[PDB]
Formats: sequence, structure tokens, C-alpha cells
Amino acid sequence: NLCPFGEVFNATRFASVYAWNRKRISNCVADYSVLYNSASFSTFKCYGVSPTKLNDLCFTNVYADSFVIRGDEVRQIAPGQTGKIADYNYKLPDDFTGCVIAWNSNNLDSKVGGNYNYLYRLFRKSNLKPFERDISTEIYQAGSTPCNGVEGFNCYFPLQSYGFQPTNGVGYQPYRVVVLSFELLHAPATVCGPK
Amino acid sequence: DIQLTQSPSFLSASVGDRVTITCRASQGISSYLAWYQQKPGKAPNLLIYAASTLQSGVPSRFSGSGSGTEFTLTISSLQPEDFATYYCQQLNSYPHTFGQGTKLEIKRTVAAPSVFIFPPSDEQLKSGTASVVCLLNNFYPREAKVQWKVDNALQSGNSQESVTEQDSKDSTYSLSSTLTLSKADYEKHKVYACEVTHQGLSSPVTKSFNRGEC
Amino acid sequence: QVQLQESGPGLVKPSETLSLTCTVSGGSISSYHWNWIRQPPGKGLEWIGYIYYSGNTNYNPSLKSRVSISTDTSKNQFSLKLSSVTAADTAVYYCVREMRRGYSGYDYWDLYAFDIWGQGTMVTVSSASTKGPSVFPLAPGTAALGCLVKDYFPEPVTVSWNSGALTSGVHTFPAVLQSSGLYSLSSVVTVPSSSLGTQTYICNVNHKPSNTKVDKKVEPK
Ligand SMILES: *[C@@H]1O[C@H](CO[C@@H]2O[C@@H](C)[C@@H](O)[C@@H](O)[C@@H]2O)[C@@H](O[C@@H]2O[C@H](CO)[C@@H](O[C@@H]3O[C@H](CO)[C@@H](O)[C@H](O[C@H]4O[C@H](CO)[C@@H](O)[C@H](O)[C@@H]4O)[C@@H]3O)[C@H](O)[C@H]2NC(C)=O)[C@H](O)[C@H]1NC(C)=O
Ligand SMILES: [Cl-]
Ligand SMILES: [Cl-]
Repeated sequence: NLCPFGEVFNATRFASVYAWNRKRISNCVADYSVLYNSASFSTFKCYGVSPTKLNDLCFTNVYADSFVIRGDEVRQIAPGQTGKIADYNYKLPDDFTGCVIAWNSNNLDSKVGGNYNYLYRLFRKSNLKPFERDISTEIYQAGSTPCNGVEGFNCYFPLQSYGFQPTNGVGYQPYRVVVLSFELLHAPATVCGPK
Repeated sequence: DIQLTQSPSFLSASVGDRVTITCRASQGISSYLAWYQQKPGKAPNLLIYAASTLQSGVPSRFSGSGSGTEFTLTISSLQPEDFATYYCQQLNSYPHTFGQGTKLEIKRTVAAPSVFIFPPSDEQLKSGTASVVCLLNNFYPREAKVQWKVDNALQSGNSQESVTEQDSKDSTYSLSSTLTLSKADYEKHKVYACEVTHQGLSSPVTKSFNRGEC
Repeated sequence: QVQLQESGPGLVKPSETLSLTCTVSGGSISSYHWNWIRQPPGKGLEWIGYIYYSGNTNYNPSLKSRVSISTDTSKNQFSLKLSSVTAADTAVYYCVREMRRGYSGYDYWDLYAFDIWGQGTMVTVSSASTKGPSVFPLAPGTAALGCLVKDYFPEPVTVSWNSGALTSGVHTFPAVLQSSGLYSLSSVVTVPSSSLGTQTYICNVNHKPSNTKVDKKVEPK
């Protein structure tokens, strides 16, 4: 019984990072060394587990998190980072056990005149906790003056769009990111490599 | 793609001084900056990474600071062994780039060269060449003048100088001047002399020998 | 402390391929990320390329069409090939290790400082042939004595005194390129004039490219 990894990695559409997608994976076998042996990736790193010898353990669940960011932000998808993405959109915990996989999606997520459909959160009252998703579209109060809805002086819509056109520098091109988490509960281990 | 410029490019400073060397990045690089010390004939050596973290094994007189585009390497209390070329490196994005290097020389007190002259060996003469060598040993500063006199004529054409790198203990230089003649040209003259001029001498020192006299 | 040793020829003809291997000891190829760096004489550091043993590489764009880097995990090595070389490729070549990452695998968006360097190896690009040096004595409170090492190609030559037992007051001058296109240098040492005629002074000269070794005793004339 094969884990649905094709459905995470090869989806026509990926999420905006503020609204990052999560897929709970259980009761299946997955070949992870097979996944690593693609020439396709800018980024394939694993904390606490190894990509190569990934095929010998079981787990209660795997989570596959996916989203699109700028190339210059892929660095922010790691434990202990700071910036707009790690603070306000997608936060990994300090003790993260799992893999971060990223690749240039310029051919799919750019178009003539720019693709403006991918959004990120620019403002927030405080940082995300690890694995927090914030989907709220409440106007942000940047000054001592209240808002009550409405854009104005020191009162901003908290989401802003990337502007992905084919001609951008590679730090400004879209990257698709997949984060795998591996969790053990005192409870049946159901997601295994072939051993 | 990311350009680094260092300042100064060259500096002499005294032992015990505070020295600052700066690195400018052409765009923001956060704290992604390393510094290296390279001594003559050695590999560069990692002093600082992440702009301000001291590498283990590096004395505490080295420190780094800055973020964004402006970075400083500080040597508090300069030591004679700190003679080197210092290099910054950016760790922001490929390609890896380095600054152009900052060469740091140690100032010290004036020291006169001790001068020695070497006639060519019998062995070389049989091969049909005569090299005469003038050694200026352990002097400071580097500015030195060597003149070859052959039976009191200035003989200027076929001489070469080589200088050692500053000594890491005494901060002195040494220099060699080699005068090369054919065996036939060497045999036309009796008295071979190098005359040395330097800050630390009150008058030129001449060392000479008389050809063909044990 | 992991040690890196460059090896490969110090002389390459123009248009041919420069080949170097870095042998690693004290740790594994698979635990680290590796680079090639070079330094033309009297010039700065230039980055050549990067490899992680997943096979993933990044090459300096200025060199990219001529450069290849590979790993061999069974021999604990990695290698550089620089194709169709000119005089512009004459340099000291260094293999380096990057500071250890807190993860397995690779990331184009994450770069690390170089904590371990090899000693470096001089590569000359020249159509000229290797030639071993001729060594001549430089015979004399303080006395000076030396060895003239001349007409060798290419760099480098090494000089020691009394097989490495005499290091104090030794000065080995940088080589000078003659118009002949060969190199020459002197090594000199200062010693008590009181020691002459009882103490033995031998300059040990080694020119690896020609496998010329010479031990010349330097006596007072
Ligand atoms: C996302 O999609 C990529 C690309 O997939 C390709 O398009 C898809 C729509 C679908 O049609 C895929 O089947 C198709 O390949 C996936 O990447 C590819 O994955 C396949 C299947 O593993 C690879 O094909 C194989 O590669 C092996 C390594 O060299 C090779 O040994 C296999 O050969 C053997 O097995 C086949 C039967 O499977 C047999 O016919 C052969 O004779 C031989 O025994 C086989 O060629 C492709 O090489 C991959 N292509 C690329 C571009 O990397 C990717 O896996 C998927 N994402 C996830 C997470 O699943
Ligand atoms: Cl909040
Ligand atoms: Cl590059």
C-alpha cells in the first residue's frame, strides 16, 4: 500500500504560504530514498533522520506541509530562523525532526504579466508558534490609532502578494516547498519505509 | 553577483595598536560573513563566522561586528605574528565571493641591514656563469638601495632583487641582490662590491672581495 | 582535526585538462560539503566549485563550462577537472571543507565558511618542460652562508638546512623568474663565525616536479 506522495509533490496548484496545506499520512508504505534520488531539488535536508537511510523506521503519522515562497526565503524554512516567512507565515519548532524539500517552480507559478495569486502575511501582532496556521484577514493596527476595518494611515490589509514574472532574479522566482514531519505516539506505528 | 570591497587594502600599524578592517557588501547579507587570516605560503585560516562568532583556536584579540552591508574585523592589541593578508567572504548566496584582501604589515624600530657578499663558487664558474650575491639581513623599514660596483664602475644591467616577507617574530625584512655575468665578463674585473643605502645607516656600507684570492 | 591533502601534477600544457584530487583523513566525505578554491600568484581567492556526495554541484559561472568536481566515497576523495587551461589558470589550488551543517542532505540556499584547507598545490600552465635545479654553495661575530638554487622549472622548490635541524636565522628568498623562463632563488642562514670548521651545514634541496634531491655541504672557502 503506497503512501500518496505523488499527490503532495506533483499537485497542479500549491497553497499560499500563510494558508499552508497539510496532508496527514497514515497506513501506507513509502520509499523515501527513491524520493531523494531525483536530480530535481534545490533543497533536500533532514534534521535528526537521514534522507539516504530513511527507509528503515515506522511512525504513528507523517505530515506533508506544502506552499510557495520566493527563492530568497527558502533559508527561512529551518529551525531558529527569523523574517516575514518564519515569524508570520510558517514556523518550524527548534527541535524539528524531518525534511525540507524545495525546488524552482518558475515554469508553473510564473506567467506573462506576473502571477500575483501567491500571498504572504507581512504584518502580525506577534510571531506564529511552531506549526501554527493563521488565515485571518483582519486589518492590522500599526499605530496607536484604531482601524475598525478600512485601509488608511497605520491600518494595513495584513496579506500582500508575490509578483512572479519569468524575468525576475532567481531569489525572486517562486519555489515549491514540502516539509515532512515524522511523529511517534505511544500508539500503532503505521507509516513505514520498506523495512 | 555579490561584490565585497575591503578597506584599507594595505596598512602598517604598531604592536599593541587597535586595527579595524572593513568589508562592504554590494547588497544586504544579514550576518552571513566570514573572515580569514592568510600568512605567506599558507592556506587562509578561519577567524570569525556569522559576522561575530570567534572560531575555536583563535585568540580573543580578534573580534568581528556588523550586519547588512558594513562589517568590521577588529584586532585589539596587534601582535608581530598578526602580519598577514585578511579576507572577508559572504555566505548569503552562490556564487561564493571574497573581498580583495587587506595586507597588514607591522611597524617597529629602524633596524640597519647587516651586509654580506658572496663570490661565485668554483663549481658555477666551470658551468660558464658567475652569480655574485649581496645579502641585506634583518632590516626595517623595507626601503633599501643596493648598487653594484665593479673596479669602481657602476654595473647596473644584470642584477635582480628578492625580499623575504616580514618576519613574524622580529618584523624585519631580508633582501638578496644577485649580479649574474658570463665567466668571460666575470674575469674582466678584479674588485666586486655591493654598496648598501638604508634609513638605519649613517653612511652607505660597502662589502667587497678581490677576484681569485682564497 | 580532519586533514586534506591536494595531489596531482604541478605542470599542465595549454588547452589540456588540469586534474587534482583531495584525499581526506580523520572524517568521511559523506559527513561534509567540499569546495575547490584557487589563488593566482600575488592575487586574491577565487571560488571554483562545490560538491556534496549526493552528486549535487555548484560551479563558478566564469569557469562553469570547463569545471567538473566529483567524489569517490570508497577512497575518501574528491576531485577537480579544469578543461582547456591557459596561463590565466596558473595558481595555487586548495581543497576545503565547509563547517558542519546541523542537517543531512543539501541546500542551494544555505552556504558555510571553510574551516579546513589543504596545504595547496602550485599548478603552472606552460608548454615548457620540467627541469631540475643546479645548486651552488654560498661560502662565508656572525657569519652568513647559503645555497643558490638555479635554473629550475616549474615552482616549487623546498630548501631545509641539516634535514630540518637548523631553522633559526634561515631565510629562503622567493624565486625570481629569469628571461630564460626558468626560476632561481637563494637560501641563506646566519650562524656564529665561531662554529665554522667544526659544525656541518648542509642545504637539502628538493624539486618534486623533476624528483631532484641535492644535499650540498657548505664549507668556509
Ligand atoms: C512526480 O512526478 C515525477 C515525474 O513523473 C513522471 O510523470 C508523472 C505524471 C508520471 O507519469 C510518472 O510515472 C512519470 O515518471 C516523478 O518522477 C518520476 O518517477 C518515475 C517512477 O519512479 C521515474 O521512473 C523511473 O525511474 C527509475 C530511476 O531511474 C527507473 O529505475 C524506473 O525504471 C524501472 O521501472 C519502470 C516501471 O516503473 C520500468 O518500466 C523500467 O523498465 C525499469 O524497471 C523508471 O524509469 C521517473 O524517472 C521520474 N521522473 C523524473 C522527472 O524524476 C515523481 O516520483 C513524482 N513525485 C512523487 C513524490 O511521487
Ligand atoms: Cl496575532
Ligand atoms: Cl553559482
